[PDB]
Amino acid sequence: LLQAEKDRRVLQMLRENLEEEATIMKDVPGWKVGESVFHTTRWVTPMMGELYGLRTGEEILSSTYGFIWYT
Amino acid sequence: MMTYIVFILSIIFVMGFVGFSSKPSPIYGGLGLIVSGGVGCGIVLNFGGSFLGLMVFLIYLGGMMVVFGYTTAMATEQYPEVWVSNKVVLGTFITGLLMEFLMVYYVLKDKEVEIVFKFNGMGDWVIYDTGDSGFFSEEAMGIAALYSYGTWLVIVTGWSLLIGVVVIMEITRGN
Amino acid sequence: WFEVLPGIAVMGVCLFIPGMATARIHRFSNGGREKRVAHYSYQWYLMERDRRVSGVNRYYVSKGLENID
Amino acid sequence: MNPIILIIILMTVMLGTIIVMISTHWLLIWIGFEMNMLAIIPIMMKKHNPRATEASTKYFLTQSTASMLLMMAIIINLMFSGQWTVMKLFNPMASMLMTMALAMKLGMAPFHFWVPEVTQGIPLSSGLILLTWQKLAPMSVLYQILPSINLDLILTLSILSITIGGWGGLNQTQLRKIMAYSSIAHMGWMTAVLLYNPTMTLLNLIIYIIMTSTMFTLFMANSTTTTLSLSHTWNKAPIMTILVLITLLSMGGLPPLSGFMPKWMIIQEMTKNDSIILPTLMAITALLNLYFYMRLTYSTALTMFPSTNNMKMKWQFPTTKRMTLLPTMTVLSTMLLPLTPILSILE
Amino acid sequence: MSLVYMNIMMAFTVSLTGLLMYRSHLMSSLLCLEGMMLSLFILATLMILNSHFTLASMMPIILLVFAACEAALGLSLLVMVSNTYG
Amino acid sequence: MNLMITLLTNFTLATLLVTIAFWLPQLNVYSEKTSPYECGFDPMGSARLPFSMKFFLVAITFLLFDLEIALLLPLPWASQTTNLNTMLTMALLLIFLLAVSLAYEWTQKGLEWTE
Amino acid sequence: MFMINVLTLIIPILLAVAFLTLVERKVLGYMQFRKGPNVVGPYGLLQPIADAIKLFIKEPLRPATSSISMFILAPILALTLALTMWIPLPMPYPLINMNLGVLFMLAMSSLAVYSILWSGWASNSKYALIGALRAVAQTISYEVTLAIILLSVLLMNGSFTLSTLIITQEQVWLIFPAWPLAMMWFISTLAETNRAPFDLTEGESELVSGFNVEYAAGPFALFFMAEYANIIMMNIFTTTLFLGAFHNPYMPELYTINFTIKSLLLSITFLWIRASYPRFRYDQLMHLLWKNFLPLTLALCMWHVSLPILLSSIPPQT
Amino acid sequence: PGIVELPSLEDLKVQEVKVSSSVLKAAAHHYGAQCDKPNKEFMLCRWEEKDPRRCLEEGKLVNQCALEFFRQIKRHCAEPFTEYWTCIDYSGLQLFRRCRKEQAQFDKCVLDKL
Amino acid sequence: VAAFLKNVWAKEPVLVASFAIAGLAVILPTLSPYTKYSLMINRATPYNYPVPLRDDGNMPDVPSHPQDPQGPSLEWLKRL
Amino acid sequence: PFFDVQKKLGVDLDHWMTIQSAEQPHRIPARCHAFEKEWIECAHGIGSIRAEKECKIEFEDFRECLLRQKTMKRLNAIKRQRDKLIKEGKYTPPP
Ligand SMILES: CCCCCCCCCCCCCCCCCC(=O)OC[C@H](COP(=O)(O)OCCN)OC(=O)CCCCCCCCCCCCCCCCC
Repeated sequence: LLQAEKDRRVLQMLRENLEEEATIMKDVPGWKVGESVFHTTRWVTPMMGELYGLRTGEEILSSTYGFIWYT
Repeated sequence: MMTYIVFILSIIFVMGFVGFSSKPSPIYGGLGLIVSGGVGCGIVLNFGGSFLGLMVFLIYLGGMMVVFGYTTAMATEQYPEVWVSNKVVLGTFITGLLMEFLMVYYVLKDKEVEIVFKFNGMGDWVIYDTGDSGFFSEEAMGIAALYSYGTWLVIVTGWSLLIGVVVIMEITRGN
Repeated sequence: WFEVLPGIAVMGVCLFIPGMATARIHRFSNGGREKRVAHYSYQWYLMERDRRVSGVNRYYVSKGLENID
Repeated sequence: MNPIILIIILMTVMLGTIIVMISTHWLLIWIGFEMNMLAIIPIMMKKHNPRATEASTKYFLTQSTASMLLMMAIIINLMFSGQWTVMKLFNPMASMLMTMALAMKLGMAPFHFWVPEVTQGIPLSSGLILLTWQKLAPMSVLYQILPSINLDLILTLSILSITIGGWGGLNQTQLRKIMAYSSIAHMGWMTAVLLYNPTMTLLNLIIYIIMTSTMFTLFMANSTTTTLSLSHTWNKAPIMTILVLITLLSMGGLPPLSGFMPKWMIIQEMTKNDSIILPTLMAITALLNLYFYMRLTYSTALTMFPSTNNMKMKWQFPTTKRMTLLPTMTVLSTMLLPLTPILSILE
Repeated sequence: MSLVYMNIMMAFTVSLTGLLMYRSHLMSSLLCLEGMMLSLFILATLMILNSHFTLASMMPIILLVFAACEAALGLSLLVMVSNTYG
Repeated sequence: MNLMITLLTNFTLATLLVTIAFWLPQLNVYSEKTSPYECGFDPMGSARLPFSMKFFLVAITFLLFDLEIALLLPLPWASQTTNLNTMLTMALLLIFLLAVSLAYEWTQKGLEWTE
Repeated sequence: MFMINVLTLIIPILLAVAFLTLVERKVLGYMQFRKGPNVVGPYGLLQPIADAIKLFIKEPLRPATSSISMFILAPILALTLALTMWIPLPMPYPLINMNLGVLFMLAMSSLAVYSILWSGWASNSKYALIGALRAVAQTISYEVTLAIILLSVLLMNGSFTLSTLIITQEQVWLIFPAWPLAMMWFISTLAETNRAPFDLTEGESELVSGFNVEYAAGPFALFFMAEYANIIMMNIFTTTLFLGAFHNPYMPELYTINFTIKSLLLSITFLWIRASYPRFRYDQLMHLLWKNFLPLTLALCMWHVSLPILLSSIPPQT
Repeated sequence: PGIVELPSLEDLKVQEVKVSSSVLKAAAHHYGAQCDKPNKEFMLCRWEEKDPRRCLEEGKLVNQCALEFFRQIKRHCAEPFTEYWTCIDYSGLQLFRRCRKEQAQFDKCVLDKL
Repeated sequence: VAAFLKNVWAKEPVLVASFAIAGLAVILPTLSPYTKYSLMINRATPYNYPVPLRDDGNMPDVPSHPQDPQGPSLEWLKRL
Repeated sequence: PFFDVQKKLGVDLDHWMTIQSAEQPHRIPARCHAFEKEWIECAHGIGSIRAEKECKIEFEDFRECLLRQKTMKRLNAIKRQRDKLIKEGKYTPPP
């Protein structure tokens, strides 16, 4: 249960990143649509930098540095 | 809500050595190190290095620096213990490493690096852990693997230590 | 003979205050019940899950079986 | 000292170097260096005079910090695409710091500053064990990591070793120092060829070990720290001296003697590749070392002109001082040039 | 290579230049060496624990143990040098 | 961060209490300063010092025995694995090795403390 | 809310130090067959405030320090360590729950000696130097042994948590599974503090505490502070490690009470041991540790590495 | 170089299981008992093909199973389960050696009825 | 032997007893009957999710439904 | 002269801690594991002379896992447009 829930959450989050990126980066110097950067296209875990970003910066504190120094 | 604290601790850590390495006497040497090392606990811990950080907080801080300051205190006796000299190039390298360190934290836009050493890359964001593993340190279990898998490795270490004993006393002239 | 035992009593109040302090402050500030212990990443993950599903941002209110209804 | 403990130390030095050769992991090799230092500090200092203490220190600083720099390079390898193995380094920089590090481990041009000093400080046997045995580990590492070596560095360090280190020793009347600078020159060669055909590097390594072996062993036969001591032994007994001189010419690479063989093969596999100018630039300096050593060969003659040869020093009793394997290595470093089709046995 | 790596390297080289360019006090030399050694401990730790490569976590420990039994050797040679003169 | 606040406080109260302890005595009602203090001649307490190898050696053995101790420290994690044979073998081996160092140094002239 | 927790932790250990000094003077008094202080306040409860504000107010008194740095460093360090040592100690609840824990206390306890190196260093008196070096020597030598003991008695917990210790204690006090190692660790706790027998002294002796206890006035009320507070600690950490009570949740103050009682009684036993026995001469002390304690600790240790695998109970790391 | 494709937002947004870790722990023990026809299968799915976003459909399946599980415990045994997870939620690592009476009590309502 | 041990146990009981705890601590883990239990326990605690495999076209054992007994059974720990 | 005894006597010594893909204490995947698997799958039987040449693509893939130079630079490229569009409002979707 926790696994399915988690992975749905992260996929949702990454797609939201994709649409925001799509809105902001419309302009001439096109990198085109959101792409992997690897030469081989297959699933690779998110960086946790990719997921949490542009996020208001409050929950990157507790998510990235949160676990260390406990609650 | 700064959360650059890994980088602040990195910077103060550098500062310890920068302003540290000069001046003639070790008596402040101990201070400079122990400061920088405790900050090292800062770094390692802030990556979640908890045990390892505590080991540089036990062996190196306590064992090393205590034994150093013990010998220094025993070997040299300081009547004056003044402000001495030689710190000029240390502060001037705190300025050259202040606009050089501020050059690597300035040019950090996109990727920053140097033309002397290997490449670097830079920018303001930081990569870390996810993918929780239930009831694992990811570290201390590693050292449990030291005792399980580290057969040859603990052999060479321990042997090199016992040789440590016979060498040290042998040089202090038991005869 | 009894001279020392009042002093010992005062030492007893004096070392006994922080225990009741921290315990009651868990049982108050942290909700009705104890603070969670996050030592292992799994338990933290469950915490922040409770956090997200609380709607209060707090792991104090645990929701409950009927929250699905 | 105890006659056991020396066995329980030398055993650990042999062990350490064996680990540097055997292990496929970096951290191990780093440990092997650490053990060769830790256990090689007691061998030097065997007699308690202060010379061995200050000299053993100058060995300890530069040797240990060399080890640390090695660890730094290993770690930079970990940074760049990385795993712990023994194989081509994936960083050009890590390879740079590692060539410098292994350039301190064994004497090389910018880093050779300690070798003459420490070699004169410590006694004879420590002199043997310093200039031969500990010289096996770093080459055994370079043979491994050569694919990522930046050519320009090791070629440089080699030449500057030959020029500087070889050119040195001129005013030196001491022996241990001479053996040091010659060590740095043979270094310049062994490392010169290292990138082209390492077989020759191991060759000049082995021949070199035999050379310094008979040399120091003879210095144990006739206990001599100076050339004056050599002449005075010439009027005590001749044979040991002419062994010392002939082995010194073999240390100069004079054509009939066996020391000419590594130079000669190095010139083949050096010049079948493109550059012919650099080998000659080495052979010049090689002549320099030569006629220095042949100054040390006009140290002697018969119907001598006055050397002030003194007296008391005829003796009725032969010496029992035990020379371990002198003869086999004497003939083996004089007579070997009529061999070497045997070269390839080495690799 | 992030930033922290850059900075720790600069600490490393501060210690190293401090090693080579000051011969005055010997304890200071030996020290600077040891501080550099600490910096290596920090590097290997941060890296290994960054990549979650667990079986290799010894490199801080076993790298740190020779920070000592070698260093202790260092100080013993320091004492035996000092009692030559002073 | 929480324990870091505890360190910020606990460092304050140290600093504050120290400061109070310096102010009040030289904030006192009357402070008077006369007497000479002779650093002066070597035999006041002790004289000179010929620092002796014993104590230093105690620092040393404190190092080597530390190293072996911390090398032993992770064991409570390692006492449970799927290889028990090797575990017992090299834990008993390791601290046995510590005791070998001690036994050696206890056999030679080291320690013995009356010299 | 959190700083409330900090204050409630650290203020009562200071008050605990003052009234501790009171109980010390009294217990030694009657142990010596004579009443302790009655004439400061009723029954002696105003005695600490006397000692406190007076001993603060006596003027700084000597000498040129030669280091302004260390002189005002060492006291701050000694306190700060003595105050932060109390953090992990379990209580019903730790106030910082650390996974490692007990080896963190071990570690800071290892740092505590810089106050002795520096304190005794800045005297400018070449005798107080030597004294300090020696006190560092004995403190350090008993930092060797103690560590191994924790590294043994813990091995029945299965983890360092310092919380799970209270879980192991539920059925049987840890004093029973190993009494002897607990005995050696009690005497070890006497070591660092240098309570009698292990204390150095006045009259004719090394007089480390001669200038150490003399010098720095108010800051001597500090070294005073960290020493006694550190004592109360090691008593508490004994009470937690080698014994303990049952924790009934919903009513933690029960366990807090029982914990408190046993700890206080233990400290009482410190102060009356100090009354009881003479002092060891120095070498007989140091190589009394090297002679006998450390070997038997090695034996008991390896016997606790091999034991749990024998009986097939090896502890459950969570 | 290659451009990733991620499923439409509406490919997500399936269902909800909202409960605390505490209730989810013991209730988890029981459904892990009776459920796991779908979700083990799911685990050879995302384990065998591993590409989360490939198998998420079967994530919908497992979420379905757990959902209807909690539904049955809603309409079937309500109160005893409530007191049970509320006594297990006094937490301190939520120990199952703590509140036993309502473990046997809960399995007593369950077994006695369902 | 007997006199030697009586004398070393007369002089230095701490050291004799230390060697006793040592040696007995060495040998006893080999003999004692309970040894294997600890190993089988330690192996019986999963830290890592058991991951299923394709069933069809296999030799039947360790069956699907967790109640179906064919797999390993730690029941010996259930009552011990 | 690097010698191989440990393949001769048939004993593992350092082969366990050698690379990230080895069996872990309780198997936990390394961050970049799979790309180790493909880099060693590509470069296994070959001689590191032409492994340089032909395994380059997949190797660079592995590097881009480990160091994360390029992707980090990409996120940077996102904030660099975000910055100058704080002036010209793109507002925000998030809460
Ligand atoms: C001139 C001198 C100037 C300086 C003077 C200083 C005076 C005081 C010196 C003594 C005090 C040293 C204090 C060291 C604190 C170490 C804390 C630590 O290691 O905590 C361990 C803990 C492990 O957490 P864990 O339980 O694993 O996990 C929680 C749930 N996951 O870890 C955590 O929970 C994470 C905590 C991380 C917080 C950052 C730590 C920064 C430390 C900076 C130290 C600076 C001082 C250095 C020492 C100087 C000594 C002279």
